[PDB]
Amino acid sequence: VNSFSGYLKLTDNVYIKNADIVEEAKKVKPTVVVNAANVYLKHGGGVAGALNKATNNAMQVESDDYIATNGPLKVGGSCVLSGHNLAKHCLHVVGPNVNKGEDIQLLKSAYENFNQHEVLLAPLLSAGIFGADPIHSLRVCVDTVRTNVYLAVFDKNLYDKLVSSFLE
Ligand SMILES: Cc1ccc2c(C(=O)O)c[nH]c2c1
Repeated sequence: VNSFSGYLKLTDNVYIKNADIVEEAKKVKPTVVVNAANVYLKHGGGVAGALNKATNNAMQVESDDYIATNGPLKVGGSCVLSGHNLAKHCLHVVGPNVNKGEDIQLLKSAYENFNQHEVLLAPLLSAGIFGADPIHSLRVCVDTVRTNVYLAVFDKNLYDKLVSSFLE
């Protein structure tokens, strides 16, 4: 049903909210929730861990089965799997891990995957353990994505910095 509420317009197609993406997916019933995935689809922490836990491990069983056919994803790549109870689809997207020397230029390729979907509920890619600057990631999102993306940012302090950087 894509019932997004309380999102701040940043640009004509990019919205942002200070919110837990798992609680957002349960209220919104989005067509697509984006996962911040790794190449092996092992959902052991962060957004990936949170989404998988909310599916009581359904997501992780489908993920393996996909890996069995494909082997690992490529950095900047993605796959469309079931959203289970959270969404119609989950778009598993791998951004570069700059801690491991993966190139920040691949963050554009990662966001390009969003353009295959009319409307997404998403985190910022390559943030957290992936080591990119979240404000940089928001700029790449705004520059690259032309479809409608509703970004959920868990941390109030980071949310306020993002909105300060974008609108002041
Ligand atoms: C959890 C869930 C399941 C299905 C859908 C859907 C659809 O089937 O069109 C749109 N949002 C959804 C959300």
